[PDB]
Amino acid sequence: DLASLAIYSFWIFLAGLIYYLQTENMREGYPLENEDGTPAANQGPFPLPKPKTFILPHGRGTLTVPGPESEDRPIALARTAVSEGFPHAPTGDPMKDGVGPASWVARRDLPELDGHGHNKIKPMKAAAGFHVSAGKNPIGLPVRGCDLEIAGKVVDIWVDIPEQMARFLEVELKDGSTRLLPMQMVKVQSNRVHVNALSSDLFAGIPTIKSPTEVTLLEEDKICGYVAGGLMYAAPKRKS
Amino acid sequence: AEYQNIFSQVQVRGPADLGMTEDVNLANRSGVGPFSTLLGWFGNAQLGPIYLGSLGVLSLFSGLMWFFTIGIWFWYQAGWNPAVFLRDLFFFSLEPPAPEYGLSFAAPLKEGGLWLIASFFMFVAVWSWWGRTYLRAQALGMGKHTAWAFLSAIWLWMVLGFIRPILMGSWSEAVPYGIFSHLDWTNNFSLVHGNLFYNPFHGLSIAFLYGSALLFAMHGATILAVSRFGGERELEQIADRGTAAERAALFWRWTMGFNATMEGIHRWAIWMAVLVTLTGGIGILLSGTVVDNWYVWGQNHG
Amino acid sequence: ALLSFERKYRVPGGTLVGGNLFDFWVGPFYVGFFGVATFFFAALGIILIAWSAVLQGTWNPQLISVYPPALEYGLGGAPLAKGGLWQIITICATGAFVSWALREVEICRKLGIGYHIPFAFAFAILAYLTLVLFRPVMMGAWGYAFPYGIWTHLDWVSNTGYTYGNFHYNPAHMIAISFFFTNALALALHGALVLSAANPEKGKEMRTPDHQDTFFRDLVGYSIGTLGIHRLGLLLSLSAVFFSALCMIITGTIWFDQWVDWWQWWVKLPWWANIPGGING
Ligand code: BCL
Ligand code: BCL
Ligand code: BCL
Ligand SMILES: CC[C@H]1c2cc3[nH]c4c(c3C)C(=O)[C@H](C(=O)OC)c4c3nc(cc4[nH]c(cc(n2)[C@@H]1C)c(C(C)=O)c4C)[C@@H](C)[C@@H]3CCC(=O)OC/C=C(\C)CCC[C@@H](C)CCC[C@H](C)CCCC(C)C
Ligand SMILES: CC[C@H]1c2cc3[nH]c4c(c3C)C(=O)[C@H](C(=O)OC)c4c3nc(cc4[nH]c(cc(n2)[C@@H]1C)c(C(C)=O)c4C)[C@@H](C)[C@@H]3CCC(=O)OC/C=C(\C)CCC[C@H](C)CCC[C@H](C)CCCC(C)C
Ligand SMILES: COC(C)(C)C(=O)C/C=C(\C)CC/C=C(\C)CC/C=C(\C)CCCC/C(C)=C/CC[C@H](C)CC/C=C(\C)CCC=C(C)C
Ligand SMILES: CCCCCCCCCCCC[N+](C)(C)[O-]
Ligand SMILES: CCCCCCCCCCCC[N+](C)(C)[O-]
Ligand SMILES: [Fe+3]
Repeated sequence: DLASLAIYSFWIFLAGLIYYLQTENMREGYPLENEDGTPAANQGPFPLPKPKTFILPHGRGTLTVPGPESEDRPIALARTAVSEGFPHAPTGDPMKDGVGPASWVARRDLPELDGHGHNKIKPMKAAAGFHVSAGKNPIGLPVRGCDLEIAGKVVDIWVDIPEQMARFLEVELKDGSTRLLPMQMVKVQSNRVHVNALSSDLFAGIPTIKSPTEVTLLEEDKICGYVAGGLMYAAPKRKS
Repeated sequence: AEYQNIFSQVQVRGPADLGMTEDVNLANRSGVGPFSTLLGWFGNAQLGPIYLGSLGVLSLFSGLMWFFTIGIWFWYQAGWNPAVFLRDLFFFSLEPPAPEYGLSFAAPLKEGGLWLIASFFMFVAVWSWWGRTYLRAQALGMGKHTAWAFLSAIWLWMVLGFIRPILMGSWSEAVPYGIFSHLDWTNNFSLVHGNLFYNPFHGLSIAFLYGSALLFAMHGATILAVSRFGGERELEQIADRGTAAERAALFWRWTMGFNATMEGIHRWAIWMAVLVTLTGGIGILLSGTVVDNWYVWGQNHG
Repeated sequence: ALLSFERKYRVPGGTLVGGNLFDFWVGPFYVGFFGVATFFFAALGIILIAWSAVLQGTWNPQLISVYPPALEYGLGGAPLAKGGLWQIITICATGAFVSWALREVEICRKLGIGYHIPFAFAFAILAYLTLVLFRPVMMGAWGYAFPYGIWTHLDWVSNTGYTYGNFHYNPAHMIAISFFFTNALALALHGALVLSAANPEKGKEMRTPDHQDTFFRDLVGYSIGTLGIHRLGLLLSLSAVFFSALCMIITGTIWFDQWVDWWQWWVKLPWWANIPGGING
């Protein structure tokens, strides 16, 4: 009957749909590889989808996926076993090298632009008409690392103009240079800003930005990467 | 403890954002509204502006007419007494015409006519608002996802109070406007058709509902888990994969064996939610038009 | 075996239990100590389930059903064929679930992300525990739990419901449903919004998040924003399930009568209780 028809029909629809859904999520990081980077033998039942090309605003070109994949940065890792499936140990300083939970991707070295073609993110000093409207203004508060030692002082807030949001705290270190600190990895308190991931001694290692009034996708990744990695690698310095 | 990013710990404000302009008739957009610092702790603090336009007004006017046409009926039931009105608010009900009138538009007002008026108002209200979702997107050069997604919802509503009443031969088969009354109608609709738990569309529909919660839980917690690498900035991540997208995909690959991309995850999304009322609509449509009792149907498959 | 960008992430560490012992992968999958735990609990449970199936004398999945002990057994142990098997199986499920959560934690650490996902999952786990542990205890027999079978479980739902009238009147049930509906609505929108920006009209440039924010203010006069909608989703979801637990944990414990009748409280407020007319006067 009709009902039987409809339901049998639907289970068929649903199956080609999953198939679709699945092949679309195969647009990045495919095809699969062996730990040595050579193409892996068994890529699953699903074919790579036919490529699609994105037209990036503000004449920043196009992006076609799937496409040629490459890390475009050295990886300082060495195998710890003779068969597949085991960890790869950092061969240096994982933090300094950017592997592990400290990994960063070679994103473009251009900043994210808003709808108008202006830098999406800005130090608040250069963002005409922005102010802390609620909560504790961090600016001026010392910054404490997981080792409970003071590392610097907030000397500005880098805001996201189109979404009117605090993205990073800029921090002034003992030598007078500054670093960005992701907003998402610090606790703003009444008399201090506490950073659990990094011990005071690692703040200097936080990668620097080439221009003082801009951050690029590459530098966001290298920074967030680094600060995140502290959680696992600063661990010996963290007390509480 | 570590910061979780469920609530902002510092609010920043700037000049009211009047938004992108593209092909939008700026003459129709309103003025910026105030800013809720309340809202500001969760998401955006800025209210407005909003785009009015012809369809917005028609929609918005029919919308109120519907609501009011029901409202006066409730008052008439309450003996115009504000006390009764409050006491009995969920008990009042605007019911469709008796099965006697069939698909007739001639039912007396106290006997079903008022229900038709209200519905007519809702019909126009809803469709105009649909056209509104479409146009608003066109005027910014955007995909029409939202209008099509919306259409799914519309499907189930179309079926409940219009398509099924018409295929059954009478408006009396439609849903009454009322809080407790539309609950009862639902409960009763299952009893009559032999328990909707045997309607395999119903069962499918529940799977996608349950799933929507499962997924929006998964997606939300993930993006928050990697917002420490600017995860929420999904458009740029699509355009240039960040570590965020990577850690996201990998956490899931390592847990359950496969994974999404940042554009990908959102296709899972729109389809999981859209299938709820899509399947739903179908389950109800066959109910009583082709299948009288899902248990009996369940025994044979035919 | 690895995604084109996976290797630099596959470093040692992050394990909660047992150091480097189980710190490794199997194909795409991460094992970890809890990798093993869940496997063991999952193996055992499925076994017991098959064992129930022979005692039942059917291999057909639409028929198989493992029932809790009957009320007469209260919160004591019961013979295998008479309810023990379900009790173990329930222990094993719990073992599986919790372990699966803790593995998520272990993966979280290795990758350096937040714990929001393990977090949200614990709500699912807590809803399940409500229906097979918290409610039966409080009620006083394993027998109030739902059976493990594809349709028999739908039956428990239907019977348990109709016991208190039309369950629709359970007030926390009303609230729990509003989230389920709301969440789906919001998942519908979010997905649609991002896709429409990433896949504009033919030949146009990728829209921007400014476009997302504008599209919605134009539509309903407000936009919760890209960080917001993700906070929103997590919340609606967790809330739906939170209220779902609540509506059950109260049902049969502190309220055992018809749910519709509980509304008489409102209608019988002395200030309008006796005023004539309307529906209730
Ligand atoms: C929480 C609310 C009620 C209840 C009310 C209902 C109602 C009402 C319905 C279901 C439906 C289903 N229920 Mg139930 N269900 C409950 C508790 C459970 C439990 C549990 C351990 O707590 C589980 C595992 C299930 C599982 C299931 C599926 C068989 C089915 C589709 C659900 C779905 O899409 O979810 C979304 C999740 C996903 C898409 C992720 C993938 C889920 C897959 C499908 C899990 C299948 C597991 C199953 C085959 C058993 C495997 C166990 C062993 C390892 C073999 N229910 C409680 C008692 N359930 C629907 C149905 O059609 O089945 C008859 C239906 O109509
Ligand atoms: C006793 C009750 C019966 C039963 C009878 C029914 C009936 C009858 C129906 C459902 C339906 C549904 N049931 Mg059932 N169901 C039962 C038990 C269950 C159980 C359970 C036991 O755990 C669950 C989980 C469900 C779950 C569900 C949903 C999956 C499904 C509706 C999806 C939806 O989101 O529509 C919500 C969305 C809409 C209604 C779309 C409407 C969109 C419109 C356009 C909104 C306009 C707004 C308006 C103009 C006002 C404006 C707003 C103001 C400005 C604020 N049922 C039992 C067996 N169920 C529906 C279905 O699809 O079944 C197959 C349905 O018709
Ligand atoms: C006749 C039926 C009654 C009624 C009786 C009941 C009863 C009784 C119950 C509900 C419950 C619920 N009802 Mg009701 N309800 C009715 C009608 C409805 C309709 C409606 C449109 O009419 C709606 C929308 C709902 C909706 C809902 C939800 C609020 C809730 C179910 C979801 C949930 O609890 O998640 C909770 C989620 C879980 C339990 C899932 C847990 C999953 C676990 C942690 C992991 C699964 C792993 C699995 C084994 C994996 C397999 C391995 C494979 C690899 C996949 N009801 C009518 C009036 N309703 C249920 C509830 O609130 O429970 C607390 C419940 O018990
Ligand atoms: C795919 C399935 C899900 C879905 C999707 C969906 N719904 C949608 C969309 C989509 C994709 C839209 O684009 C469209 C939308 O514009 O949302 C923002 C819509 C929408 N879904 C809505 C509701 C809705 N959707 C529901 C369900 C669902 N929608 C599904 C679960 C439900 C239910 C019953 O679960 C409801 C109630 C609307 C918010 C919106 C469609 C708006 C519309 O058509 O308006 C027409 C008429 C008016 C303008 C009426 C206004 C009259 C009011 C002023 C009266 C009430 C006054 C009241 C007392 C006010 C106070 C409220 C307080 C909280 C402050
Ligand atoms: C809290 C909000 C919602 C939510 C969230 C949620 N679910 C989650 C997560 C999150 C955040 C995960 O991270 C985790 C996941 O990895 O997803 C891919 C998970 C998950 N949610 C799942 C299912 C699921 N979630 C559900 C519900 C929900 N999940 C909510 C609505 C439902 C239902 C019925 O609504 C189901 C069916 C799994 C796909 C996955 C967890 C997988 C897992 O725990 O693996 C360990 C266990 C096994 C491999 C099998 C164990 C076998 C048992 C020992 C025996 C079988 C006993 C069982 C009781 C029989 C039941 C029979 C039925 C017919 C009744
Ligand atoms: C404060 O008092 C005043 C008077 C000021 C008020 O305004 C108060 C007002 C309230 C008390 C209002 C309360 C309103 C509610 C309780 C409403 C509840 C509504 C629902 C629960 C609706 C549920 C389901 C509705 C459904 C499925 C409707 C479907 C409608 C249609 C598909 C429309 C079909 C069209 C019809 C039959 C006519 C078509 C005719 C043509 C010519 C095309
Ligand atoms: C978006 C893809 C995920 C879809 C989930 C498919 C599994 C649902 C199984 C429901 C069992 C249903 N049925 C028809 C017997 O009632
Ligand atoms: C109901 C949800 C079911 C999810 C559908 C299962 C998709 C499995 C995809 C496996 C992909 C294999 N691969 C390529 C990663 O090795
Ligand atoms: Fe998203």
